[PDB]
Amino acid sequence: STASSLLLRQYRELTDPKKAIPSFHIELEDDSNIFTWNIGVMVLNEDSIYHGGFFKAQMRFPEDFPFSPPQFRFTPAIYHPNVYRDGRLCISIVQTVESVLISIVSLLEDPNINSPKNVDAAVDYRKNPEQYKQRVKMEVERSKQDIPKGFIMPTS
Amino acid sequence: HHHHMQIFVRTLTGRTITLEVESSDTIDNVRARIQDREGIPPDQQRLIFAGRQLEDGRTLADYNIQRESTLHLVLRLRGG
Amino acid sequence: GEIDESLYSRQLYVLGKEAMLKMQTSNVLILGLKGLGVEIAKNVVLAGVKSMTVFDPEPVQLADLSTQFFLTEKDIGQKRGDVTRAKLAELNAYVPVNVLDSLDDVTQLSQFQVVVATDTVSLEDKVKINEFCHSSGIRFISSETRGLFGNTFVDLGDEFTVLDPTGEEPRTGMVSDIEPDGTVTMLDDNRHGLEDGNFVRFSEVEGLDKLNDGTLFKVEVLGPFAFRIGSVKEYGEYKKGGIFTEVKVPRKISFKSLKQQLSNPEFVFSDFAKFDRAAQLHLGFQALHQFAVRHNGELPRTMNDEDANELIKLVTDLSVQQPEVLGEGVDVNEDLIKELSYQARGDIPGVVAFFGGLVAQEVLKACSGKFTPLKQFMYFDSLESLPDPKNFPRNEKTTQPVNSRYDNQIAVFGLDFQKKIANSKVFLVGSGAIGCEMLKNWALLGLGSGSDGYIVVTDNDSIEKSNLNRQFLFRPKDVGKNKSEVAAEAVCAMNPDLKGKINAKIDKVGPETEEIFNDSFWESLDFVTNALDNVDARTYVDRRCVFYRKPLLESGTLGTKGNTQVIIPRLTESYSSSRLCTLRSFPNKIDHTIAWAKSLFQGYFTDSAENVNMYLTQPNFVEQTLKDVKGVLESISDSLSSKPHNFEDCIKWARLEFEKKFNHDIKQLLFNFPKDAKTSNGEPFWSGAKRAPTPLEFDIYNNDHFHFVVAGASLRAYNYGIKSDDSNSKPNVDEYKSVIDHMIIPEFTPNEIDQLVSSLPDPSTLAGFKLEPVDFEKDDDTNHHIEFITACSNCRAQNYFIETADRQKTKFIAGRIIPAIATTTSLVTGLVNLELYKLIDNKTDIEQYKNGFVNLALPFFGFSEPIASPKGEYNNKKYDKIWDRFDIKGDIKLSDLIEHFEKDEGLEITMLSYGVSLLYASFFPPKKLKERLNLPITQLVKLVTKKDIPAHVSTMILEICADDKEGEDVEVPFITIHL
Ligand SMILES: Nc1ncnc2c1ncn2[C@@H]1O[C@H](COP(=O)(O)O)[C@@H](O)[C@H]1O
Repeated sequence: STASSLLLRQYRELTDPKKAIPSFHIELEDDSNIFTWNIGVMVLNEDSIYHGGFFKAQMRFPEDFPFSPPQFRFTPAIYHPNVYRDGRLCISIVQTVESVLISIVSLLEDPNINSPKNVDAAVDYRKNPEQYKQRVKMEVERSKQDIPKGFIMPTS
Repeated sequence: HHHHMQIFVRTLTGRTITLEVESSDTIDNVRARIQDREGIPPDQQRLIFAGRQLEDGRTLADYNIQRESTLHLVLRLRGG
Repeated sequence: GEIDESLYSRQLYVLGKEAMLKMQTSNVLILGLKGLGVEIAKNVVLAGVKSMTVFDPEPVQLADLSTQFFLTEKDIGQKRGDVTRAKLAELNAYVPVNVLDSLDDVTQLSQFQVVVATDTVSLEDKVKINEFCHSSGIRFISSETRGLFGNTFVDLGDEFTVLDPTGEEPRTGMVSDIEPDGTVTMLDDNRHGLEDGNFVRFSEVEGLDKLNDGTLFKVEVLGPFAFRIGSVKEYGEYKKGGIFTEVKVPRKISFKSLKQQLSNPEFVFSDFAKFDRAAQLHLGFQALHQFAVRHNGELPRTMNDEDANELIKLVTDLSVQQPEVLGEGVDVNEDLIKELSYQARGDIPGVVAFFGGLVAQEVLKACSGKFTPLKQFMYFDSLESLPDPKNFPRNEKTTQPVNSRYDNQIAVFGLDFQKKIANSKVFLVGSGAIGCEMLKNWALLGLGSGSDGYIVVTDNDSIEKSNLNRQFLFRPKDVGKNKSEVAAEAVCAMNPDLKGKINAKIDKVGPETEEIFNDSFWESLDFVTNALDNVDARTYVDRRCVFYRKPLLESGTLGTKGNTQVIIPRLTESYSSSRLCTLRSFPNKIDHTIAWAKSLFQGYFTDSAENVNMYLTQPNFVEQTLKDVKGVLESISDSLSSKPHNFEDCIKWARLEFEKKFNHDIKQLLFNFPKDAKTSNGEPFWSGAKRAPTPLEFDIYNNDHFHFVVAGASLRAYNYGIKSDDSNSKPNVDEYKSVIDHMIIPEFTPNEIDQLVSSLPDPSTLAGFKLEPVDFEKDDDTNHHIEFITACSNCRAQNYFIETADRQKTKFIAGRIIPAIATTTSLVTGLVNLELYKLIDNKTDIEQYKNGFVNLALPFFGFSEPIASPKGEYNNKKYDKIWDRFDIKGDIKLSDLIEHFEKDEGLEITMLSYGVSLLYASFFPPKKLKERLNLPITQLVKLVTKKDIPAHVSTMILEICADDKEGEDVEVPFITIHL
């Protein structure tokens, strides 16, 4: 199908150790389902509050790709003004996985507070900044349990 | 310090455009350069480099964007 | 003034309630019951007019059976009208069908509202009748079909007002700026969708105070993102806000008589590539009647040159009489008139079905006035359907009659071509509304009736009594039987030649039945015709046709709109190569609240039950869920904490959820972001697409608040197995009120996981406790499903100041129902059969094929050339991206497969997949590589998917990514592994 063929070309471009973006660790669920990706989101920016974190997430592509937007969900859910309590994040609509994932890490440092989903995290981002930084720093440290064994991550 | 350099820019549809710029150019100046080449309104798209949203007030040298770097184009409003 | 919304469900969404009530008070008279007459009568009777009267005292001849499906060989000799009235009344029990015996006195037309004159009425009689109709306010509609040609005439009297021009939803949108000169600027990245000449009213414009009162303004489109309405300096100055809604103003159109139109016609073109042929066929159809007068009612002989040359003279003589038709300086186009004379006696089912649905829609506009009627004339021809004379020559010998029902079809294509149609092996997927019309046309064509052809039709659904309106092959006696089996016997009664040539199957087309529809089944077929309703099945049939390199005839309708698509192997692209989230949180249209309520309906009565049923039946569910966790644990905790005992406890739960979803959560949201909140840049938070909500105070007398509790309680009681003495058809307000008035509603106050996993009771505590999950059903009006979504959506609409919707409008948006009218279904089916003629000749010229798009509401008819399949290249080797593929013989090993591609193709296979399973990757670790490099393709799938390839599978489709001779990724075709 034109969906499985499109997903393959984008999965190889994001996992080939020549063209792989060092900000995301992508692996298939059970190494057999092309429509279910287990992606590890990392923020390599040193000045960011989310620095050093490894936030595990899951992408499920529908059968009608790319005519339907795929779902993105943080496992577990993270504290962010644009992430639901379910851990999911709205993906908008010709779009590639590289553009979507890069759009996600950009939201992590610059949340769209005008269109909030977690009203608690949104009010904490602007009104109680010291508490929001504390919830993120505690969220980044608890993420280190979701590292495999042997993985090294540079800044590059 | 004012050294010439060409950089790449990836669009939403994984297409790469090659631009010739200098470190003394503002992001708004470069963002306006990508506007006239691709057809995207200025409000709809922004620019991310290594996961850094480039502000319109700074320059290319302010983000340590050396030669043969790769920029990324992302929507302005994309939060849930 | 009642409308059966159970029978006319799909039709009501096209015509509306008001228009269907006028239709039920209109008597229609149809003159002449040939193929064109019975096709118009069928669609008009199915549409539900007050009464239907037919008049045709001519005896039934065998040649009349070319297009009339209600005639049999036993009816030969008797009157066409009498033998058809019996079978016409069976289509709709609400519409009585009578027969007018003799039309000697024209005063009998006074008891009718719409008079339809088919090809059996002479042009002299058409003018005599139209003069009586136009001078008496009676609507006159005429139509005639000559072979592959045809036309239609519409005269709706001297006074007709078009209240609704399109029947579409009025386009609306938000405004961002209104300049003093009138330049209405829209919000960011939104198209107004308006065109010049439109009219719009305004709402929520803060400053142009007199702009919101409802006064209409003419739209002058400046661009796709702005329009102009004139200087608004009188009204004030724009500040913020604004919502424009398009309003359709009435247009009183005036009609001319038939006599006036023959001299000065007003054309509506069916194909702008042939917009010059309109005036040509106008004189040709007039000359066909002059020829009939001069030849004692005889039509020009088939393929005869002496009569064809006489017709060219009559057309030339008429051009001098009516110089306005052609205009000055345009010749007669003798070649066109010659073709019209050659097919003057033809009766083509594809053309009859086309004009049958087209004229029927014009009858419906005549009774209801719902759409914009046809402006006095339209001509149409399908001369591209004629086969190549090099293969199937046309002359006076091949096109002569053979004393069969197909004599009028042989008169156009020849005896040798009709034999090939009967010898074709076709596959019809689906037996629905389109499938029923498809089998009818194939029965008239005799398709598959030859000793070498056949018809295979399959549909896994059964017949229901509500579908009898949209499926005309089925009768009340057949409800409960299979669709394809009954439709098979239905067409065998119309044409007994198909007896024993139709293979009716009841199997679903899909990956589940690839053993039944194996390689031998697909490869033996000539082409496949789609008659499906969902996109999931259409894409599968399309991907199957691409695999086996078979032509595909695709079609589909949506209300008065419809389209056709032709897919030719190696020439054109397939049907697959063609064609929110935030909105749930901040709604501005009723569609967004329904999507929010529909998702809430799932988590309340579908997901909560499946979590409890699994928490009780799976011991490791707690440890398994850890691979959303808080939301799942909370769902099982709330489903076992507030466990209801009687129906009175369910009413309390629904009332509490009302206060939570529409009162507390709104106050909590308004607490964080007040109505006066401002963003970082100083811009108002509640502006544009965002609407500041307001908390709801529950009112049991409010119809939406009351039904949210009734439906909420009835659905929760279904989960917990609770029954009640309340009537499932009529809830009582006073009983629900005494239950709520005695409740204590908690007030609003503004606001790890191992604690939650310990609060859940053990499954051994609730031994045998089972929750019944709710299966969403849109078509049942007693399960409280639509009652909940309608009430829940309107309550959230009351929060964000969105206009509420009724059950029928909510059922449409929630159920995603596709409207279907009987007129567009018949018309679209006709166009498919006209392309079928081009598939039989095996035409390869892409310009001969035509993709059609119809919109009977305007009415608009357009045809476009099919798009050629996109071509690609790798290593300077051109290929077809859609149809080309690699054919590998035998169950090759993975190592030898990469070797075959680097030597023969020069491609380094970097990845390889089988369906939705990734098998090989060049970047795999050396442990995964050596393990899979030595396995064949069949054993490779077994290792990855843990499942064996069944023995009935003979071929395998593999997607591959590879690099060219320069080490760069390049698009390559797919692989077929011939086992
Ligand atoms: N995958 C499928 N296999 C067989 N029949 C189908 C499939 N999908 C839809 N249909 C049939 O297509 C028809 C829909 O046409 P309509 O009644 O006009 O909507 C019904 O008879 C369905 O049972």
